[PDB]
Amino acid sequence: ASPASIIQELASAAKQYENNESGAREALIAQSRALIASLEVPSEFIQHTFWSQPALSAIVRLATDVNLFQYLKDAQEEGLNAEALASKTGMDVSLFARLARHLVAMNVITSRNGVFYGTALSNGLAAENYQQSIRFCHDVSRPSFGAFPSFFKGNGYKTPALGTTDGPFQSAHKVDISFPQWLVGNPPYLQYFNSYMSAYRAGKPNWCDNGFYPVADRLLNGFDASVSDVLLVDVGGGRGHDIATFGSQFSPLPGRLVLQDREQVINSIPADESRQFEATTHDIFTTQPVKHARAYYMHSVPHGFGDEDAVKIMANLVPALAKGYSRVLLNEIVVDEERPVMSATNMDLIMLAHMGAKERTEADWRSILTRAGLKVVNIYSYPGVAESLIEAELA
Amino acid sequence: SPASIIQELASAAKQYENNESGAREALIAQSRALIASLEVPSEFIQHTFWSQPALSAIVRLATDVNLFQYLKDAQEEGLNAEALASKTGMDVSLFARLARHLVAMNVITSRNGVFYGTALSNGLAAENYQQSIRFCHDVSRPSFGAFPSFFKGNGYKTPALGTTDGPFQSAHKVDISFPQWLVGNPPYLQYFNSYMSAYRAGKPNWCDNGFYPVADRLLNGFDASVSDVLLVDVGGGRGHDIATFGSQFSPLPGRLVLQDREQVINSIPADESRQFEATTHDIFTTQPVKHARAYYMHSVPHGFGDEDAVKIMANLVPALAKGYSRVLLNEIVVDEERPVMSATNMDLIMLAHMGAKERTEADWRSILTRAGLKVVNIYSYPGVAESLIEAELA
Ligand SMILES: Nc1ncnc2c1ncn2[C@@H]1O[C@H](CSCC[C@H](N)C(=O)O)[C@@H](O)[C@H]1O
Ligand SMILES: Nc1ncnc2c1ncn2[C@@H]1O[C@H](CSCC[C@H](N)C(=O)O)[C@@H](O)[C@H]1O
Ligand SMILES: C/C(=C\Cc1c(O)c(C)c2c(c1O)C(=O)OC2)CCC(=O)O
Ligand SMILES: C/C(=C\Cc1c(O)c(C)c2c(c1O)C(=O)OC2)CCC(=O)O
Repeated sequence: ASPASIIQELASAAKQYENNESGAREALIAQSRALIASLEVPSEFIQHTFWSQPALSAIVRLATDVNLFQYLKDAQEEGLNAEALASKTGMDVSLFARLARHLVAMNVITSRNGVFYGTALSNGLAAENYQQSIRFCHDVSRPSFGAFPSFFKGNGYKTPALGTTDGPFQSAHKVDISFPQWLVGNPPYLQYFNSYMSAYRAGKPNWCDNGFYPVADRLLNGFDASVSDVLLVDVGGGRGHDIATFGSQFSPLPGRLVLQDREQVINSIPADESRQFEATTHDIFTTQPVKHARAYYMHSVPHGFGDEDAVKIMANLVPALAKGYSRVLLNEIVVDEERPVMSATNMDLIMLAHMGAKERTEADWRSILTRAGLKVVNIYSYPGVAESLIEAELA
Repeated sequence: SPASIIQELASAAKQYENNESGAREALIAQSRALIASLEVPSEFIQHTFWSQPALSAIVRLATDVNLFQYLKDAQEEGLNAEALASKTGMDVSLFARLARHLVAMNVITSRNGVFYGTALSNGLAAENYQQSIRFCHDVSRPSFGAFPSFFKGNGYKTPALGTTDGPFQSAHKVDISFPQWLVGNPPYLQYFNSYMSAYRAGKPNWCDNGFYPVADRLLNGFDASVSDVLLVDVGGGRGHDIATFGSQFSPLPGRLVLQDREQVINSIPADESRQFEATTHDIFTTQPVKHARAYYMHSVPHGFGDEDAVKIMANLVPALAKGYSRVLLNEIVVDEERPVMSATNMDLIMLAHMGAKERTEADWRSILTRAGLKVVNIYSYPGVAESLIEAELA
């Protein structure tokens, strides 16, 4: 498509965004990027891909070491000049200004008259779960992507056969062990990974938001405490950000919210008597011990595993399901291979870089669920959201 | 506000359809400001730390399996995943997953299971861009990745000497300078020399119409009895910059002389249709070509510290003819009040390779005055990184 027709689509996406139409914000972002690629000459692509973005990753990472975004957030509308920020961060004034000006040029912070100002983006990155996300992404993920050309050249350009132990993660970090086992051995990145899961898709519609999955008519209507006093199980729910979101959307809750994850994750959950869920340890490769609950939910869990493991994860739910009663809710990307979206390719390559795994199409997922003993009732999606919601039941 | 940027984008769009200077670049910048006004922090994290590191890695891998060349030859027929996996020697599934990110990142296009090369991908199939990609992912990328750890360990100090105490040395585990690391790590010297023909390719040159007035300042008043040399390109690489000049102002009234390192000069194809003399010259020694009409440098002293940049320019001074010899310095002039990507890009490229920096107008004036030169005028062009600084004997 020519720039002229992208300019038209961009203006068409604009109106839809002003009219608050769902997904239009992401479509405005998409039309903006297509314009840039339609206008850039090859030398500008090279500078942006290989200079701006690597320097941007490095400076954003460095900012978490010197409290930069926290300082700019605190300054609110007054801002700080390079002399005041260098003093607070303990940095050479000239080095700071050169790194800060790239953040300006990269649209992360702003600057008027030698004063630097925080933005909505940088004030958000000042929160501690984004700070650890940044560290994880530059310290753990970046070496793995950088190893892609030499690793796949060294392995004959093959998909990782075993997955978890023969992927580019092992080669970049020089270990024989899997990504989950590496986290146990390399503090503080397990803490960084666990905080990072409350951030990697935050600020986007949840599966349980209006116009996505119908929680009230499918789960709440027909809830039967005489079958089980448990409303929802989040299997692999991390520190509980998703199940807590659910609790505040649908209170007063008629049944229990049960969180299951690894022992180390569960213990890292700070005590809180306003918390609406129970934090319990459970191995997803063991049979589900919470029986006949109304809903079993999974978000970004089996997409990190091979076919055999993912069928194991799903089939471990089967003994717990009450026929006609228990829903299985799978919150995962559904790849539409005829229409590659960046949100799908992003997570796909992140799976390859960490778990040696991939994102699945609708046909792939149905194969997984059929062999597990389940079958799809409906699939739900939302404009602009990466994940789908797959409702399944006993086959 | 997003709505503000949306209106501003449409304004620059109409100026772009009118073919105005720098409008194409302003449309790109307006589009980037729109993305930043709309993206939530998680979207920025995914694009910065997932999309972009994966994109660089796939584009680098593509230079190992002839991807962009296969898609270029395909032209309008295209190639599906099975056809390209066979041609590249790759697993069909691995290839398809890597190519769909290139599609999602707008580098190639996909329709009904067929992949198509683009103007961008076809150009990247050319060997100087192929070697540019390899240099950037192999040499430049590890230096950037070391910025947090290196500056944390050195106390967040600007490198004190420049070329041997910077992130490049720490990232590549050597105690020698970047140029010497190239001498001892083939073929990255050859990759660097080809890269110097691509890093700013396709953007208007200093000599283009509306940029520097070459004919008025250089051709008019050219005097063979003072010297028969029209322009010396000092540090001009393999001569791409000086070849462009000769083809814009031919029939040339005087000689063109290229100057660079012996290793650069001896790698230039011998060519009868060549319009310039390829000669070896150390920029840290006195300029041996006397009284030429124009002495020109492009992206040369910006790689060096203040003391050495003064020397580089001052070595031109004993050769200049007062009232006749121009000094034309084609370098970025940083506007610290208006930080643009073109300057901050190359500034940190200097830090990551040379331990140096780009300079403001006041910075350059100090170097030229210490070298014994005075600025005549500074020329700039909308959307171009570098300025053209004309100077002369003080
Ligand atoms: N064998 C296992 N037993 C229990 N939890 C596991 C597990 N293997 C992986 N997990 C958990 O599954 C999660 C995958 S990351 C997804 C986290 C969360 N559902 C979110 O969407 O943000 C991690 O928290 C990880 O700790
Ligand atoms: N001491 C020296 N003597 C001669 N050339 C030198 C030199 N030190 C650096 N150079 C040259 O300066 C060049 C800087 S890269 C700039 C190349 C070209 N002017 C362009 O803009 O495309 C390199 O080609 C390098 O070989
Ligand atoms: C499935 C799994 C990890 C896979 C996984 C994710 O799910 C998500 C959301 C993310 C990453 C990742 O590698 C990542 O790099 O960015 C986000 C288990 C990990 C463990 O058990 O430690
Ligand atoms: C001045 C100099 C190198 C500085 C320099 C450049 O000018 C340009 C344009 C570039 C780089 C660079 O490091 C780079 O990494 O990407 C483009 C001399 C090098 C030598 O003598 O080998």
